[PDB]
Amino acid sequence: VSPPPPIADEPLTVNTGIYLIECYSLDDKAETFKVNAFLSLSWKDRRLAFDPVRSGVRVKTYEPEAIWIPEIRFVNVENARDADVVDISVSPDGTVQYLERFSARVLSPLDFRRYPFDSQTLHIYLIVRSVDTRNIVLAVDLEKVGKNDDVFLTGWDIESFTAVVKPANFALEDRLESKLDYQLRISRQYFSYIPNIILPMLFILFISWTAFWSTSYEANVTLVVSTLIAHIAFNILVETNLPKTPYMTYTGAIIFMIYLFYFVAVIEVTVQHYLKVESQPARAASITRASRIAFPVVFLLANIILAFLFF
Amino acid sequence: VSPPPPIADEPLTVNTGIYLIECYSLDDKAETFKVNAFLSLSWKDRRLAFDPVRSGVRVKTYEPEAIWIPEIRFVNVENARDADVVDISVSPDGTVQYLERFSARVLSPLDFRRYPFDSQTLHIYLIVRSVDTRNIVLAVDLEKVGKNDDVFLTGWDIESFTAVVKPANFALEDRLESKLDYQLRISRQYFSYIPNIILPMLFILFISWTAFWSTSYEANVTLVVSTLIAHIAFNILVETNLPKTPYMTYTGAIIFMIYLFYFVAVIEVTVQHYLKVESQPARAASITRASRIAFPVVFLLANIILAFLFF
Amino acid sequence: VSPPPPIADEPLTVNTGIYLIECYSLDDKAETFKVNAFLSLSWKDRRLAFDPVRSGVRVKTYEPEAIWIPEIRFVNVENARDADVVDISVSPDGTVQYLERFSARVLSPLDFRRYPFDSQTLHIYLIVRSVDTRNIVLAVDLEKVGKNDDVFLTGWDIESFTAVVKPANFALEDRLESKLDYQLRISRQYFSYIPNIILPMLFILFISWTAFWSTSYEANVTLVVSTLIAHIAFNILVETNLPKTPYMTYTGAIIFMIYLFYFVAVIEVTVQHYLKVESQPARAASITRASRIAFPVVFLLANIILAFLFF
Amino acid sequence: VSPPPPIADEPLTVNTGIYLIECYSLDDKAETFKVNAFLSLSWKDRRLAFDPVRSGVRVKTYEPEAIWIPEIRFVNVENARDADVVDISVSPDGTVQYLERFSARVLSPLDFRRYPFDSQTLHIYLIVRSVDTRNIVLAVDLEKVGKNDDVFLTGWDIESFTAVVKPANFALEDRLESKLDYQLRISRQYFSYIPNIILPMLFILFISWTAFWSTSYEANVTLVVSTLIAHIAFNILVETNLPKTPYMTYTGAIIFMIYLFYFVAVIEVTVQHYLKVESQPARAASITRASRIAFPVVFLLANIILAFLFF
Amino acid sequence: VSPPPPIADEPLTVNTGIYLIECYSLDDKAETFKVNAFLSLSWKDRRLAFDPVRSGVRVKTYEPEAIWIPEIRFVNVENARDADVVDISVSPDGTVQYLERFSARVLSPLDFRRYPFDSQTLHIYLIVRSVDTRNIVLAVDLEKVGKNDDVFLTGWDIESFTAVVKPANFALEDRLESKLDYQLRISRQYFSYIPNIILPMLFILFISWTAFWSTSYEANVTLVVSTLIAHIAFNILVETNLPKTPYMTYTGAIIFMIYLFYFVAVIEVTVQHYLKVESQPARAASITRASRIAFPVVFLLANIILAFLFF
Ligand SMILES: [Cl-]
Ligand SMILES: [Cl-]
Ligand SMILES: [Cl-]
Ligand SMILES: [Cl-]
Ligand SMILES: [Cl-]
Ligand SMILES: [Cl-]
Ligand SMILES: [Cl-]
Ligand code: NA
Ligand code: NA
Ligand code: NA
Ligand code: NA
Ligand code: NA
Ligand code: NA
Repeated sequence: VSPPPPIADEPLTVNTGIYLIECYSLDDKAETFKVNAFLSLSWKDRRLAFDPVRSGVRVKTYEPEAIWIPEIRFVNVENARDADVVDISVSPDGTVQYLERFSARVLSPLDFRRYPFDSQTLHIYLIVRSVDTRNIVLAVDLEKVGKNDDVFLTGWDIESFTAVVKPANFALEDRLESKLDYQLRISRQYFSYIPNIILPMLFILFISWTAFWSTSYEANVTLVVSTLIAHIAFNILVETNLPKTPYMTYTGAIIFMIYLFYFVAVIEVTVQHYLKVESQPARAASITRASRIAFPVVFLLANIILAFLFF
Repeated sequence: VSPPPPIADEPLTVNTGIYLIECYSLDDKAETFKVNAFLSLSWKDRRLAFDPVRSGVRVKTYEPEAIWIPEIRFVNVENARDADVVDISVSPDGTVQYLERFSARVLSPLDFRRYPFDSQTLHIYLIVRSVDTRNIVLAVDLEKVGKNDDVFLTGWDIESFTAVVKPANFALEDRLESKLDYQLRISRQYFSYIPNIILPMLFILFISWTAFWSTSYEANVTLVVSTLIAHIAFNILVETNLPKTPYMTYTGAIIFMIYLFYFVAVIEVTVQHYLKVESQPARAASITRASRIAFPVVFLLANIILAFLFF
Repeated sequence: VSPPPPIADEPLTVNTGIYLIECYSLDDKAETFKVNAFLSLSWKDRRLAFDPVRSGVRVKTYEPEAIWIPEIRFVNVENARDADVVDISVSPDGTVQYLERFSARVLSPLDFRRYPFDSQTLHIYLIVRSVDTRNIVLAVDLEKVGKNDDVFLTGWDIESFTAVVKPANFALEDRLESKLDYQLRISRQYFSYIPNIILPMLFILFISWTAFWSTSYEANVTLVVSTLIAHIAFNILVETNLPKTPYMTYTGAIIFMIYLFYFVAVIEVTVQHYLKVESQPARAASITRASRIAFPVVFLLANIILAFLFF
Repeated sequence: VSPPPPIADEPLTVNTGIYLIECYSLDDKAETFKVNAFLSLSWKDRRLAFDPVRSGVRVKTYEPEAIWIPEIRFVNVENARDADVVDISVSPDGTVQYLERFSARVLSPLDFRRYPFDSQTLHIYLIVRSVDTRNIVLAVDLEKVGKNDDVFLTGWDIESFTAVVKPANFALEDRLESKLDYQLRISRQYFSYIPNIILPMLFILFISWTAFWSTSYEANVTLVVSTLIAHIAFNILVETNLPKTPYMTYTGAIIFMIYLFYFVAVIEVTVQHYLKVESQPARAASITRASRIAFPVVFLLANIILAFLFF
Repeated sequence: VSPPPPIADEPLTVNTGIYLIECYSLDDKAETFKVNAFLSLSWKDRRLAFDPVRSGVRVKTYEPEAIWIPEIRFVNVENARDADVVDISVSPDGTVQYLERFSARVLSPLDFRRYPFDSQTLHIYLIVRSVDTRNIVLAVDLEKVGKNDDVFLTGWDIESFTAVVKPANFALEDRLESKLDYQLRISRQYFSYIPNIILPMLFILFISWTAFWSTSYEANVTLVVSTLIAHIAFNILVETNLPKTPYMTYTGAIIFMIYLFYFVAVIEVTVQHYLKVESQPARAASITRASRIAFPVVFLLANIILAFLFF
């Protein structure tokens, strides 16, 4: 088999469409997601023209091996897609209607800067390489682009699934390549992070601040050190759900900042004890009373600054 | 091969059945379950009809490649099913009896609102796409729907395996699609959650309340802070067995509420110490004595409210 | 190809045998084990009979596709077995000797009631479905049932590998099915549980009982609470190696009971301190002295009761 | 195709060789290792003999399907090897030279008695089953046994890769079987265990012994209990890297013994406090001073005894 | 098919090129990385030469089976590459242009000495084995070596992708082997290690040094022991992201050194308490005041020494 011949000198247009059936396993650490979808392809092959009068049938059904099929691949996939041909329908003029159902693990970079209040644009890049006899170009059939109503991505809200209609045509290894960008817009369901991570982290921090209403050094050391250890546990828990980033994430910034609050609280607790042993409790009382206001105030202002810089 | 031709204009009815052999790996985080079952298919192909008295044979056995077989797929599967054809039998009138044994990983959303006292309806969606020559519709042969007595799903009780007899017929990408809903009703075996999570979580909370019978601030801080850390460990353990939900689960609600009880207990312990240092122990005694009743009473009432809102 | 015709009306007997080469990956949580074995099949096919004199051969070798072979399947497997045909030999009377080497992941329920001092009976269910032409029945060739001397299952002792000679013949989807039960009896190597879990768990519990020889409330709170946290860690460790069961396991029962001992120890420590503060130490001394005997005695008797109920 | 006929009655000798290209993933828990190697096979087939003078060709190249090839398998593999034929060459006398590149996951038991200062002998068992026409025997071509210079097994030192030249010939299921033992000798790189596990474990134990220079019961309880919890963490960490063994490992023996030292240290701390409360500090001082010498001395002697019993 | 015959006695030159499409999953523990790339091959086959005038074409497109193709393999891969042929083109003089898209898991040793401020040279080794008929040698077509601009390796910066132009020609089992070294230079994005591991580890260590401004032994024991436990948690966390090395890593050296600082801090805290109990506090004050300077000074100098030895 060889590609369809050009009537003039034009490239062969392969109309494409992706219909999402299932979306699952969005792995934040791996920056991957699994997809199960329909891939529709359409091109004119005049060598397959037929008379419905002679053949009896109005539409011809072919096996993939019997006819020429464009070598369509995905750019951003771990391994080649697991594909099963559903139908190959050829109409009298030679217009081929190809339909396959596929499953693939897609590589798509994620921006964690606003985590867990982040939104992402997942990409599925469709590609075709031009052959010697003729250049192959990709197009989007908007009528064949969509998603099933039941498509759910655990821990995410699906906003839209659209395609950039204009392909990216470029030279690669002395041949033309036609690339299409299918975009799946999603927003993270931040809900569960509030009762599971955010609020427990705030509770332990506020518990450490009870040391500002205590003169007992040994109880203060227990309050600040124990809650710090619990904060380390939450820091470790958060970083297990995330990849290592060359930038600070919103959660990472708050988590890091809270360490400074624990560190200054230890200094205050140390300074307070030192002065009381030195028979200067009036002075220790001034520092402790100021800390009761300073710690929640500086914490509120620093969080307003952080929220502003990130959102 | 081509589909059987219609006698009038009727769609081709493909009778279906699923017989469960094995049910395993219900993954709560992934919202998947693995299945090993028999898939039975039945349709009329008049081009295959034969005389019973002339032929001598009452049934004719065909290889899948020798005859036309409807392209039956599962909607909610990770990858295409691993299938092996068991038998193909044709009766004199041309009624085809198809049987295959398959294995598949099924995507089925789970409602965790009542966890670990939750019940689920797992779905297996059967689908057929119509051809240009004729429309293909699915039907349920109730005699061929069932499950093996030995079918066990670890940590779950299997209630029923039924099929919604009426298919969901709809247009998808300019062709008819016939969808059947096979439902596997299950209820969670909550047993183990009681001695492993619920009771140990209650024991540590009740241990924190012993601080209401102690005047020792240093020991009280140790009691409330250490038990809170153990509660954080149980919160982390519970969330590792569950996916992130855009709603509160029953267990999640209790776990979150218990943090408030630890927080108020720290306030009480702080207030008690502060008053004793201020030479007001008669007062600290009134707050401590009230706390001995208030804490278990508010805990009981809040749990009755939560159980009512969730069940 | 079609099944061998009956001389009278008798069912076709397929003699079976399983020879274990490798046993590995017994997953307690998944209730699975992997197997690598020889599967031997034997049946009479008169159509393949030959005379040794005119043929010059005492035996005839065939390719699987050249002759009829019974569709033998495993009931309790995750996916269909990975099989490679080793040999197909035909004797003059048409007696076929089939041999394949296979690998499979087997689903077999485990009884954890006596864990880690439990014994299991793993099952490998062989099955054949009858055809319209004739009924196919399975039999056991005891001479072809066995295991390699080097067969080792990590963390387990292999007792026996036998087959229930009488098949379970029953109707499934209007066709008769012949099922054989191959049983692999194993006993858990409990050894490592003693120095790694049992003894460390007993040491921390006995350490909490040193509080009965101390009047220091602050030190007592530290002793009981810290060891309880270590007991929670062991409870979590044990439950990670086990699936969730709708019954109590022997280890689970001891682990749960130990929480009650920690809870009563906290009450004793609280009662002791309360009385001392109330200027009643003579009385606290009576409760503490009684606890020194009561705690180890009640622990010994409760363990005798538990061991009796479980073994 | 059929096997080469014997000139007299001799068995067919299949000369073998394994050349290791890659060694990776030595899984201690699973007792497996992955291998990527060349498998070389050589045997005489007189039916393939040719004249080198008239043919003008010294060697003939065949495709696997064109000639008879012995069914060579591995005994100790999870699944059948993933093999690709590299070359088949036939000399004028009919000597066939077969070469394939394969990858396999090998099951090989490990002796953990001396862990992490252990050495292992990994096995790769080559096997051939005799055919009815003739007996097949295996041999080692030492000229075709070896390993690539770059072969590295992470966390291990590769000593040698040799083959036991004499095959193990035995009857299995009424046929002869010829088995070869390829041995890969390795020694564990214990280096990292010293700064990561051994020394931190010794530091915390020596920190618990500072309680022998303290009269403060509350601080002593904190010293011994906190370090014991850290020892439990190291015990858990060590057991996660190891399978469960029906014997004591060297590390396991030390870890278990250290618990006894923590237990006796708690007794000493309890006895010391009890005597001081009883107004007997002169006596408590004698026990504490003796403990300062006894604890490190008994620890040193017990470790010498353990090292002697294990090495 | 047979290899192209030599015009004189020259070896067959196979020009190669690798164009990286995707780089993902750099596993530090496994010392592997996954790659998705184009593999280009070019060689002269005179038997395929044609006249452009006579044929009416300037290029000839073949199927892989129709012509001779060199058996090109990767040395350092887990399993054989997953490859799909994209195009095969023949010029009039018999110059073959082969293009395939492949995916492979590559084994490449990593030097962790400078972790997490390390740089690596990942290798992809291309190999060809000579045939009895002729010697095959590999070459690099620099015009066909490169990478896509979007190629990202999570947690790493990609510096360059170059090839060592001269192959490593050597004998392996009496046949010439031609090996090419494709090098992917990467540098670790150390950023996240600073707020997640380095700084929290420094904060807890500096918190342990507050004990040098405290005379309270019980609070000092709590300060040093609790922070040491948190340091053990960070040591465990770091070692889970790394394989076991027969050398010290930069992070491993700092982590190990910090244990010595905790150990000496416990000695100081013990010595201080012992002297105060012995009625020698003036002396304890001299040791404590010296420790306030000695600990941060020795820590700074030891870190300068370590940074110098490692970088
Ligand atoms: Cl693809
Ligand atoms: Cl399917
Ligand atoms: Cl099977
Ligand atoms: Cl094999
Ligand atoms: Cl390869
Ligand atoms: Cl050489
Ligand atoms: Cl050569
Ligand atoms: Na084609
Ligand atoms: Na068909
Ligand atoms: Na304390
Ligand atoms: Na057959
Ligand atoms: Na062959
Ligand atoms: Na070829």
